[PDB]
Amino acid sequence: HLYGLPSHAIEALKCVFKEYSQIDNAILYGSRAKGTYHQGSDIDMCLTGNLLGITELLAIENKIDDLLLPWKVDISLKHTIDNPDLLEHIERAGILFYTK
Amino acid sequence: LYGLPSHAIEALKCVFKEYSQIDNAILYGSRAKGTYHQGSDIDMCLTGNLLGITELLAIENKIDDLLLPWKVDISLKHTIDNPDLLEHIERAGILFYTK
Repeated sequence: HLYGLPSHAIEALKCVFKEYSQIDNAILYGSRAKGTYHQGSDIDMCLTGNLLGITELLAIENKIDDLLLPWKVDISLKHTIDNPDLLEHIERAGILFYTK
Repeated sequence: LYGLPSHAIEALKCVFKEYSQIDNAILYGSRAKGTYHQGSDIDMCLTGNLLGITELLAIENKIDDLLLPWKVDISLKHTIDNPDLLEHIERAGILFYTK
């Protein structure tokens, strides 16, 4: 179980990212990337793409929600992050989840 | 749907989306009827005229990478030589994926 998640859940999440060409990269961070996760741990993803806007963000969130995954998926936009502590962790401990 | 979780349905649809030769994906068998249970197999017939053995093998391998609990049987419509099977696919088949 990569990041503790089954392979089909990873491919489904990756599949929604493929639907949007604006996503250059998808970065996994938090407990799943650290290895300090549990079964109830959330899935923290950070998408990189300057063309990404609020209309896209809500569209990915809606499609991921329709997946009905047991774990919560918090999706973020890198160019939107205002927290320097959050950014430092993403750039230091981030894992390459998906490439365009 | 069909006693399947949503993320598994999309994951299977994901593989089908990756191949332009696939026109439709028809789900038959225990699923699409009431007989299926937990652990029943996934019977899928693909429609296309560009599809052949090399694609077929590749799609099955890509779904093997999914590591699904249920066994997935993939068939090509233009290769079904059992008329009773083909009649049932037209009779009770439910459209799983469309271009």
